[PDB]
Amino acid sequence: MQIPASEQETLVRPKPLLLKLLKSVGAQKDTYTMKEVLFYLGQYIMTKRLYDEKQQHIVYCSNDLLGDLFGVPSFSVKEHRKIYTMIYRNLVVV
Repeated sequence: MQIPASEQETLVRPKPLLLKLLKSVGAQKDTYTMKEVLFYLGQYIMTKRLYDEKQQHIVYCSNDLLGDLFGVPSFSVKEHRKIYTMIYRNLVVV
């Protein structure tokens, strides 16, 4: 999957669990862009050290609310379509 640059500007309203996670890294607001959603989720992952780089580029989230958000115990960061789908289940396009 290749995500076009224009999609970074897509306006979305997070559902409550995603909003909860976003508020731990960014300002709460009514609407976000997908650029913001991806950056903030990435920042959440990095700050909490959920990304294991050397364990086959895997994010581990079984002990974290991120796992509740996505409904998986872990995922490969290379699985872009799976990730993007999991994120989109937790928001509404404006």
